[PDB]
Amino acid sequence: SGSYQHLSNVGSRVMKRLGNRPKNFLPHSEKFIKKSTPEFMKSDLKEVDE
Amino acid sequence: LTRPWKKYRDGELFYGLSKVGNKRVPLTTKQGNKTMYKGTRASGIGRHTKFGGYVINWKKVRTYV
Amino acid sequence: ARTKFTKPKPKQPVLPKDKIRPPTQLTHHSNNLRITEPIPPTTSNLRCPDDHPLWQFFSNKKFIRSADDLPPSSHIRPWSIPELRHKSFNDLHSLWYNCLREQNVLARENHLL
Amino acid sequence: AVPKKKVSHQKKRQKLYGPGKKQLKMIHHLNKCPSCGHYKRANTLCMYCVGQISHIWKTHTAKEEIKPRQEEELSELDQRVLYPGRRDTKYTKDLKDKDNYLERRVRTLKKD
Amino acid sequence: SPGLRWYRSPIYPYLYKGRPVRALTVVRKKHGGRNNSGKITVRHQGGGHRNRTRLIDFNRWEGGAQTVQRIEYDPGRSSHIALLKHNTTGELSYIIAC
Amino acid sequence: DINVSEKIYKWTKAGIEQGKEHFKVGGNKVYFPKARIILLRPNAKHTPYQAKFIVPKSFNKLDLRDYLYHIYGLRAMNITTQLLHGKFNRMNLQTTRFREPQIKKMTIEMEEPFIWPEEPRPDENSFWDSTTPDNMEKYREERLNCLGSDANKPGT
Amino acid sequence: MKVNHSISRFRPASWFEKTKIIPPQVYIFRNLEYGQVLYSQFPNFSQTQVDKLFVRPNWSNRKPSLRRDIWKCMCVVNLQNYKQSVHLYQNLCRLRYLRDVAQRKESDKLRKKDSNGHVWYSGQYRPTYCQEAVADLRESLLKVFENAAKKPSIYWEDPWRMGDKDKHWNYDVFNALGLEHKLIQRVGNIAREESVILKELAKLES
Amino acid sequence: KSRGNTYQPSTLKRKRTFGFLARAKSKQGSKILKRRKLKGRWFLSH
RNA sequence: AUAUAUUUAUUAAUAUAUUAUCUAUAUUAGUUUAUAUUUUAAUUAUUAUCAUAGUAGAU
RNA sequence: UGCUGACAUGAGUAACGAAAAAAAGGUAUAAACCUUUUCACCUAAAACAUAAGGUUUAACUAUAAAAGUACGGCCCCUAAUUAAAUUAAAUAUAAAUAUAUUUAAGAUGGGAUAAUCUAUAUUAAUAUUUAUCUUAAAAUAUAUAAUUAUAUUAUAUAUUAUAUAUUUAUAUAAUAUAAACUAAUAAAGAUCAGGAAAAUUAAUGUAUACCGUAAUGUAGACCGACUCAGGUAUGUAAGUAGAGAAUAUGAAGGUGAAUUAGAUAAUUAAAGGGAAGGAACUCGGCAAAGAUAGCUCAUAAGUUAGUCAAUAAAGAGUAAUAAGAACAAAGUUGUACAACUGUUUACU
Repeated sequence: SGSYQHLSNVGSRVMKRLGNRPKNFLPHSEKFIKKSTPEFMKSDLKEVDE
Repeated sequence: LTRPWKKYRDGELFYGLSKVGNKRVPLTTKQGNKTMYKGTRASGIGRHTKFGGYVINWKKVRTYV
Repeated sequence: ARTKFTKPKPKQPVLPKDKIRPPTQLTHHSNNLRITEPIPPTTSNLRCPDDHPLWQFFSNKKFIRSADDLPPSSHIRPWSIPELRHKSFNDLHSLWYNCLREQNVLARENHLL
Repeated sequence: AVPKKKVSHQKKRQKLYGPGKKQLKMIHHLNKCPSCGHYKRANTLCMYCVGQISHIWKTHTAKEEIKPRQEEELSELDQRVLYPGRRDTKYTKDLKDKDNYLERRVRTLKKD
Repeated sequence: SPGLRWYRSPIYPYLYKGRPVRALTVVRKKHGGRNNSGKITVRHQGGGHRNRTRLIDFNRWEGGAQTVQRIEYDPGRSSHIALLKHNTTGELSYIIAC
Repeated sequence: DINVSEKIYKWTKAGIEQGKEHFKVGGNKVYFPKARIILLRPNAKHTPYQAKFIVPKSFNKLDLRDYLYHIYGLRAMNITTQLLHGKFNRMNLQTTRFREPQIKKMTIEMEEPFIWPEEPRPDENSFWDSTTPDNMEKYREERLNCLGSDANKPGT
Repeated sequence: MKVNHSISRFRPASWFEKTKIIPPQVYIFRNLEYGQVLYSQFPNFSQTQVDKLFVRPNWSNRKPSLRRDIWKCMCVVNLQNYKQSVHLYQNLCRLRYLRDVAQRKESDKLRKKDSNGHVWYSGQYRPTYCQEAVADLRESLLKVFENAAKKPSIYWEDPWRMGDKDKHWNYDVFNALGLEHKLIQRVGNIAREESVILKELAKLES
Repeated sequence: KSRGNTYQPSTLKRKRTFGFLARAKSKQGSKILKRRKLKGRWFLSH
């Protein structure tokens, strides 16, 4: 990675916005995630919230 | 060429992805003038001298017991 | 500007042989000097101690704890507040510092990862 | 200076493709290479055979690589201590993957 | 230069050719026409040399006879100052000169 | 009697001899410190007698030295401080840009040397094996940035 | 006013004998920024010394900053006589000149190169220059003793900085002399109270 | 005389004129800040 | 001066090959030049580039 | 000339934004990247240090190391100046607020000690500009209780010998280069009269905070919508030449570029040369052309007396005789109008 993001909480508002995506645009969010993941990784079941 | 794999003129920058961006974002220690001093909550330790030096006040220095 | 008409300047005024002082330094560097290859510093001269306090940031002198080297999640539990409540101050302080040490070890490793 | 009308499909196509000047020509002037029995241009050397010969020359006429003694006789640990690793930049990484952007020469078909 | 042709000035050789006493001088802040408002109120007034104002007594209360140590040039007043030193008190003060 | 730097040196020597602090201990007693430090690998520019840490951004040089003494038992003789710059980053060009964190890194000089343990092989350790995550990243890049007929193009 | 200090000129043996600020010795200084080395007749130095050494600077071997923090003492080498120390210092300067200007290609060939044919670096720190200085020091000393009581000695910053006590540093001449490879005592801030330490060392051998 | 380069950055000046604290200190600036907050602005000042 | 060869006895010498023509210190701050000092630190043939095709006469 | 989106046409057209390239190898992959070698361009710079600015652009994540002396900030103090501050009733005012005074802020400025290294703390008392001339003096020839002679002329350093203290200490005399340039000095010319503001010893301390630190900065890393011939602060800035930072070159350094390869029709730009003419051109000698030292002499009419005119023009000597770098140097007179030096429509 070469990140350094993990030693801080920078751009907090932006992270919150990204993290707490609206639920009606959840298919939009996950469509690209599904595409990204290989077949052996991806699961059919819905990733429910905590 | 700036980068040999890009022979032709794509709209790619000399460095980074976008020149533009939100200018209104808090200053850091690196930015500003020579006179601009931000500080990092590290040294309310001693006292600044009349001449520009510094004198540590050890009763106000953090030990980790 | 320099021109067809420009006569050359006179030579600088040299000081006579008798008047000139002898220089303070006479004998200079050796002419025999030779460019030898560099001599790269070696670990053999070091005697890094087996109980150097910086080993305390590692765990069993491992660059990284493997999955087997780590404590498993089922075997490990954090402290209960009630359990902590009947511990002495000094003991609690010691526990805290052990925790902090463990975090440091993990933090080093986590960062690397 | 400026086009008076939208140029039609017909008129742009007859302009572009109608004249023989503008068209591509068949490369009739291929022939067999004598060194390897493959297609090559007429009055031209075979790029495979000359490439092979160039490679041979390189392998024979090779200036020896300079390996300094002191670095050749370092211990592994000592070498690691002295010259540690580093994260390469994105640009550097891109430069390193040469097969992404560098074209190796293709072999021609065998002549009949 | 065609500009020294009509530069006629007065010569006063008795006039002092040194700096004024520094204790009797205070800096002459320039407002340059503008007033508190910040808007040119007196038009045609601009910037010139860094002059100092010399506190020249106008009341001349004091009392007694004083010796004129010297007569200088005050950048402001068209008049000439005078470093009157109190013959007895021992003190320097300026006064518009006659 | 003697100059200031010499006096300081003498004091430091005395503290070393004692096995007490080689430095004047402060009065602001922190019993339960929450600060962690990340021991870094050594750069080419450093010796075996140096060690560098990522520390808190509000960590003092003196504070660090105190921490090293009392928590760990190590005595840092000289300490330098390198507060890094925070370069701008953004998740994508649709998002707002912001700086990555300014991170404080303090080198120390110590009287005994130290060299890290050698990093493990790919087969040995599970975690320290960059092939998998890098491959995954590459695959993600391929799939998101695949547009038209590069869908048919075989995977790397 | 008095413009010149002890450092302001090159000082020969006679001058040292007259003064006796320090014993017969030469100081060597690492550059923490770039890895470059700086020789000097005194425990301090000025821009003049830097100018003298760094005469032909390029991107690889940039003329270093004179900022006091990045300079740190690599090695303090003591000798049997002031004249001998002066001669050693001259030899080092000569070697540096040869490496930079006269016999530069040979020096370059000798160095470690990375991929893309540059002298190996990490940042702008190049670890070859230090190594060369150690090798050059060894050479100069050897020459001095060929040209040629107190046993001479080389107080090191760090014992690691030796290439190897077997492969190098075991010439017959050095052995005959009694060249003791000591190290500076690190019972204090080595960087900050460096000058004090150097003074203490100087006092010790007198 | 070529135009276009009317912006001539200088961090100090920017912070004096358009910085948060300058806005806060003036009544007018405080009103602006409030207005921006009401709108929903992420970045109220330089 | 290094590396061969070699008269010769390591080393002189003989021969070619390569490599080199520096450098260091005075002369009251700095710089440059000049001369002494230091050192092996060389004095003619013939080129080349630049100077608007360097400029000029031809062509 | 409806709006949003998509996609056409012009069109595979114009263009690829001052430019020097070659080869060999990395690498049987390279016009475009790296390395080596040759050539070239910049060099009072396309160099080396920097300021400001900025998507960290860096020789990068294992990252830009500071008690202080050619480190800055921070800090102490102020300028211009600012301020929901300040002062039965500070004054004034539809409200806002404004003013005056205090007070706190405000660097572009001021600010202790220091390589024979240096110590800031607490406490007790008590400088506009500008010059460095003359003259005089010391000195080498003359000549040798002369006249000339031309240079020397305040500072900084090592050496030698002393001398005083006992091998430091400091004084003392002794020798010792041209040109710059610099710092502390002194004495000194003019009118345009030249900032602010922050004790002393003595005693006792002083376990040394934080922050900038990369690279980029006459630019592909800031401002200009672009890797934009624009804009962008400072010191350096080989030598050889010269009055000079002019002009030539250019040691070292740093470059040779997001277009190449051919081709060089008409045609356009940017140059060079041109027979016989010689302004016939033309609105108009627009443009181009034209320089018989640049030094030293010598320099009219007129006139406000200011070599203003004037760098006069011509002419002269030093150089040159067929000619044989660049760069400064471009005639004279009448008239209208405006005295002048200046200002103005940033983009007719």
